[PDB]
Amino acid sequence: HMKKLNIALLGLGTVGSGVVKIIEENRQQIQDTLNKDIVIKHILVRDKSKKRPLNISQYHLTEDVNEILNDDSLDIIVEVMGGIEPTVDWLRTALKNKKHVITANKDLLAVHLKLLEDLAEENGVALKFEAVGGNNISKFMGILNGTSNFILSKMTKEQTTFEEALDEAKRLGFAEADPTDDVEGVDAARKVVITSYLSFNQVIKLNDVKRRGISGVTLTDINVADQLGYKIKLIGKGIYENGKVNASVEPTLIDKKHQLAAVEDEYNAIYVIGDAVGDTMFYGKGAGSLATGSAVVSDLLNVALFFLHPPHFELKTDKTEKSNFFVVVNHVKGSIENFENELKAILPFHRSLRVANYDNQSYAAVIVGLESSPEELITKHGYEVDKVYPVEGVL
Amino acid sequence: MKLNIALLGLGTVGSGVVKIIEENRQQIQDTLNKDIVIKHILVRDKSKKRPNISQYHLTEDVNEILNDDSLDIIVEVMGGIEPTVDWLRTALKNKKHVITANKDLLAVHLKLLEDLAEENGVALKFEASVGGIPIVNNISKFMGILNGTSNFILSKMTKEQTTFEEALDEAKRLGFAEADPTDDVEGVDAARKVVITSYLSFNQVIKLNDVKRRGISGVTLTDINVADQLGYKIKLIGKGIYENGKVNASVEPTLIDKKHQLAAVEDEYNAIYVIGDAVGDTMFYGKGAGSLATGSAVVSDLLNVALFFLTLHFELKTDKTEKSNFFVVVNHVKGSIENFENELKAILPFHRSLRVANYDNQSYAAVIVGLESSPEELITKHGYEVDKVYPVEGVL
Repeated sequence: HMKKLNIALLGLGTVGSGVVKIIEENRQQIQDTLNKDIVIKHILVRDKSKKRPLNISQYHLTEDVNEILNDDSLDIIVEVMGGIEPTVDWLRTALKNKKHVITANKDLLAVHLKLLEDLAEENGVALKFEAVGGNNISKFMGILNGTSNFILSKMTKEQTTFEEALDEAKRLGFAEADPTDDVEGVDAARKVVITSYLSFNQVIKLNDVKRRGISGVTLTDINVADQLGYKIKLIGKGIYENGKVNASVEPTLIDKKHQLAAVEDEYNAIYVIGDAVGDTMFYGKGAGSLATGSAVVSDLLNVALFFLHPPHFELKTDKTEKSNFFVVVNHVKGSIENFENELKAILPFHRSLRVANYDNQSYAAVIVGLESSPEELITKHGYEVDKVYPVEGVL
Repeated sequence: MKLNIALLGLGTVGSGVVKIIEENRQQIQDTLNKDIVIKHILVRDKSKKRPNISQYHLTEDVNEILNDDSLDIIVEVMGGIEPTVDWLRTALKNKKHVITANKDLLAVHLKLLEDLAEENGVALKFEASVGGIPIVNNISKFMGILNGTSNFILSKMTKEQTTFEEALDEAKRLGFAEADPTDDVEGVDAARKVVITSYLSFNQVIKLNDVKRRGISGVTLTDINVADQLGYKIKLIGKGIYENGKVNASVEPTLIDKKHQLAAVEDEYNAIYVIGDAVGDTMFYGKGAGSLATGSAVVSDLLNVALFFLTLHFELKTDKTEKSNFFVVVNHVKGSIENFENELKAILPFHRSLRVANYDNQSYAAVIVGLESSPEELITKHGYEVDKVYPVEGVL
């Protein structure tokens, strides 16, 4: 009754080692329950000479991917190697050879996901992609990078500079020694790309995500936001309006009563908005190696239960736009009332305006209900604009 | 090409299932090479109305459905325990797959139907909400705001500084509360969801009556404001803790630390906060699933059942690589708050921390961290009048 499920792993870092150990510790349960014996037949590694733990040394290690791609006995390829090139081609080859693919490749973007999903369907095989979280979504907003969020939390709670908070995040291992990918919003931008593809079924490029990191956020921004009733977060956002995805990652003031405002430290969250449903949010940490490995194995077991694409349309729904901005200006002479009155005179129509002291000869304004950034307009009226952050969660 | 189904019930959820099946019928045939035929729909009264007039066979006789041996799947969206549960038992015994979105089922019922299904080699798919409640191994504790109306009322009291009665009337006037709001206000609805959530989270069956339950009608604006100054909000929390083979489940007014993700959940929003392993805490937030969302889940479960049938683990990750807190209100206390505080320090058993607050004339409140149980009886036996005790959560 027991069929063999022959698999190969491409890569063996922390995620790959976890997959192996998870398969090992559950081998009897997978055998005695689901009438299938999982055989890890090959593991591709960069160097087969390296010194490795005893359990790993009993698997067949190779440095030649063709050995895996040409092994016609394999049912499923698990890729945990990373990279776009040549990784994506490898997976294209596997799918063309009628091999199911499960990938936890952190470097894949929507373009790559789409091309693999189609190619998989074309060849009648599964493609499962891992990136915990699974139509009518119009907007999502997320805190999608643990390190940046940890830093902003530490600045806010402990009243430290960005630089001090970054060093502390390094000391604790949240940040790497080159934390660029985190602090410049690149990681969050990649996730916005993926989330836009899953939410809207639209492919955008990484370069289409308007991106700004957190390294310019100061304690003054945080405290003035605070006084106005906001926290500062790095928000990855996608809005799907009239066939077009507008995607961004940037420092964003979030009203303190908004569910996102409470998401602190290394926690992440994705807040989802749709017609006509109420808003939803999922909250939790960024997956670790063990959690990703765990997801790979369950997907392995799901695919093995196979022996299908794609979603529902809900025009049964029938049977039943603005932006907000935080603007910091400096080298301003005269009073805060004068600054305020000038803005009241120059701004196009909007719902509300409030102004605050920011620093010596520096004021900040929160403006709700504009059609677009007033930055250029304020600049043309002789103000030095230090910066503008979007504002979310206004009621 | 035919998948013959019957619906038991046709309210908003049933109408949504129908309309979703209709608008996707072309996809489904392609996406399964089979034609879904809604062959019967059971309604309690054919002569009622308005959801519109349609093309399906409506019946008032459930035996017509249960005896139709051409059926493959029964979709139940009727509600009720009796005789709804017996109907489903009959279907399963007759080798019919069952998909149910019945809001009245408790863990006892789910368990008996799951077993009976497996026994007869057919699917049983259950849909719930507070998103479908799985949300599928390592869960030790969950805390939730599981009833919209009660949460709305507490939010209105807190934000607008009104009495419970005023907030309840406002909730009635807006339709959140019914004219008898007991199910909401006395925590019954939350308790039902604690039962279901405990069954899904721990695979343990508890009875509705095992949920220690207190509603919100005794929460006052004084409680809210004293809690606020102490650093807490007040919520109706449904909670399950799985310790040493035993589920302890409750629903009651609870002080929740303002930094806790649950403290921000306001108005009719709900949330389920899940605690586990070495993994981080997780939370799902949203209103109760709407009819359209539940209908949507029913149809995908319909399609999954159809693809299989051909039938249907917990991974084990084992591998390297609690005390209670209480808010106690005492009244008819003579002497100062410092004296009260010293008296509590003398009479409490060993504990982590104590803070005291003014509550009213000759009344003090205390937040106590690190006790094994409510100090209410103890404080009483020392001659104090305890007004009430609320648990305290999210303490760090």
